[PDB]
Amino acid sequence: FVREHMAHATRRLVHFYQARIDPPRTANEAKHDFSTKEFAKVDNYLLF
Amino acid sequence: METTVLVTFEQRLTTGDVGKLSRLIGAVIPIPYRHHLLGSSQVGLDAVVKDKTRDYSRMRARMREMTLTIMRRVEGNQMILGVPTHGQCYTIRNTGPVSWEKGDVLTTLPPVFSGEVTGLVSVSDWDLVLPWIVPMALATEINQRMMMLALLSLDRSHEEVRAATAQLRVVRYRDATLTLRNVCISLSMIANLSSEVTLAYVRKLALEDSNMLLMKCQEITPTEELNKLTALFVMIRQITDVISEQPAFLVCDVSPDDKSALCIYKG
Amino acid sequence: ETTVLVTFEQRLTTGDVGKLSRLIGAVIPIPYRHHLLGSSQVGLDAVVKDKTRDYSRMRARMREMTLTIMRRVEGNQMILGVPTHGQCYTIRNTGPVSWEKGDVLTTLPPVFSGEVTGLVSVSDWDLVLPWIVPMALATEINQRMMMLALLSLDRSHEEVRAATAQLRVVRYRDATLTLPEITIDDTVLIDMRNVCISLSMIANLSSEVTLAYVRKLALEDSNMLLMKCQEIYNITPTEELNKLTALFVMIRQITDVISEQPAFLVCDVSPDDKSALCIYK
Amino acid sequence: HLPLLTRIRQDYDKLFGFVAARPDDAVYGDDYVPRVDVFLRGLEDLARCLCAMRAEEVNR
Amino acid sequence: NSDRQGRPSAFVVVSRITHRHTLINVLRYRFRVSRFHFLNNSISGYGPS
Amino acid sequence: AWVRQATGARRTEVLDSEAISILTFGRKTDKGGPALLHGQRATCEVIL
Repeated sequence: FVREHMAHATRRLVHFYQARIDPPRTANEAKHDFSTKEFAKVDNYLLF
Repeated sequence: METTVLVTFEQRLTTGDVGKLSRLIGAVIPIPYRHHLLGSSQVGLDAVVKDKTRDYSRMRARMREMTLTIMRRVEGNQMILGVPTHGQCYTIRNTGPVSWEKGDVLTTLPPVFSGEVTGLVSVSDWDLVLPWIVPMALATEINQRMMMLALLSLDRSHEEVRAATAQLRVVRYRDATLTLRNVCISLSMIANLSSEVTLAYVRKLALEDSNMLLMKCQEITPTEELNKLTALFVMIRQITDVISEQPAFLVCDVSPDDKSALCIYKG
Repeated sequence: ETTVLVTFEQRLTTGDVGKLSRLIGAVIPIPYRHHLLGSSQVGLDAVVKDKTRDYSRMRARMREMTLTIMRRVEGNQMILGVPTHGQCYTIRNTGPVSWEKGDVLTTLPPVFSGEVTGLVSVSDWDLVLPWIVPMALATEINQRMMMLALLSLDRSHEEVRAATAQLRVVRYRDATLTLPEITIDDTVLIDMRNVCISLSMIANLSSEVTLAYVRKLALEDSNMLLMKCQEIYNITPTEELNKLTALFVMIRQITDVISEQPAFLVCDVSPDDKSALCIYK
Repeated sequence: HLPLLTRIRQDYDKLFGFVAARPDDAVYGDDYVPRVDVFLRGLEDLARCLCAMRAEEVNR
Repeated sequence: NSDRQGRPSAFVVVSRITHRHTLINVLRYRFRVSRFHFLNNSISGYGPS
Repeated sequence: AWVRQATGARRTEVLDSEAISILTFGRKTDKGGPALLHGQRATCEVIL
């Protein structure tokens, strides 16, 4: 969502890494770790 | 039909005294123990109301042992009694100071001589002093007033604490006003010892909290450690023996003039 | 249903049925409450031979049993009338306590001083009956299970065993029974919490008159209860009414923790002290 | 800071009584600043579930 | 919570359980939300109970 | 949290007050799941 009001992300970049927080990997980086057999099972909470 | 207890009049009941017993046809009778023959000296509660050092709760510990029984008919030299079958309806007679109302749970209590000292058809020191079949919520109330007067009984020397007692024996219920020791030792052993012994047990249990309630519970020699908890729990047993008033009736409907009420018998 | 005809279903003996013929009026629990049951269910023994086998799980189990009264023992038919709430029933003694006429009886799982053959270990199955104790021995034997579970909280590994043996020989009326080598189990632990919470709230509600009552009494009186308990103002009575009442909510609950179900209330006791007329399931 | 630590530790105990029913440490750690940054959001997620507070209160 | 009794909640509960404290233990499952508030007014009001 | 998310999402429906009861009386915790075209099914496990 956030546009961040882009001024210079050359310097704005590690200003995020100053805080040591990461956002949760949000439904595709959490989808790649499912494999072919793993995806079709009931374990996949991302079937929706 | 039902159970029968005959009472042999050891004292001569005059026909006018029979005229008062033939008015108490519905009334309850405290019997000391279930047996088919009993004396008139056995029947009634006067053998409980009698000691220089006898306390309200100790009488209540005796009356809790006494079997409740119901008057059936007075035939001259005999009184016929019925030990009430649990669950049946019984016309008991409102000889307490409280008017009964339709649906109320009735509890037996020893009669208190505080402003309402009463006797009966007495001859040769035996009357038939009759227990107050009182509503259950007032029965717990009367108990609590007696203990709080006794907890404040040691501090008579303050008039303000005496003025706290002066409000305290005023007991007021529907259409009725009436005036009203180891048990209070038993109250104080629980009050002091639970203040001290729980602190080493709250801080150990408060880590794991399934109902999520130990969290604000913290906001609230092993031989001598157990000796506290033994004489903690046994005093809790002693007070609960004289708190749980073992409810005795359930008035379904009340006969007019409030003399009687059909009461389905419970407990 | 009330009358419960019972299949024996095992290979009983003449010496079996002679014992129950004199035991007519004993207390047998049944789980299913049919008119026709078998002796696999009839009887209490079939659950006291479990593998964990502590008092914590046997006591909480058999409060789902339904008690019956032994009747009409001839041959292979057991009439078990399910008692109704509030009629007078006589009960033959199953455990050596004299029951002391006028008091409430309860249900004790099993003697658990060893494994008693309740009738005879027929085909490696005996029919063991509950103890029916007069609620003082019931509350005390349930007290000490939590006494010695509170003990094992703050002891290392031996002052438990040096103080359980202090407290396990329960010298009651006619009986010196034994605590069953107290196993710390979670049914105690969920309720040992609420006891420790109930002890906490009484400390909150103790409004400095209920507190200082013994400590003011020792200055004036010299009583046996007063001296053994030495080692062991405000004009707001209406608020003291509500605090004492809320204190009475707790002590009617924390007693109810270690107390049991009220059951057979003694009408009369025989001079034999074996058959006891009792009311009030 | 002992006073601040004592008052967070009291209140860190007290909120989870409410949360489990639904009606960190070294206050000096470098890592403590993202510990606050998560735990501000840990409270923002709990203030979101209980969205109902004075202006001067926000000024104090 | 606030109003000296709460909003006194009533229940018709059926259960196979006969015994007393094993029945209030299945209420000790249900009523923690009220039970944790029961502990709250024990310290939210001193003198009033 | 991670294991029961990795498989077997269901932790408890009962208290610890009733967790001993499922050890005492074997209670039928999992229902008939609605996905039932074959019928009754079994399994067990021995590590080799």
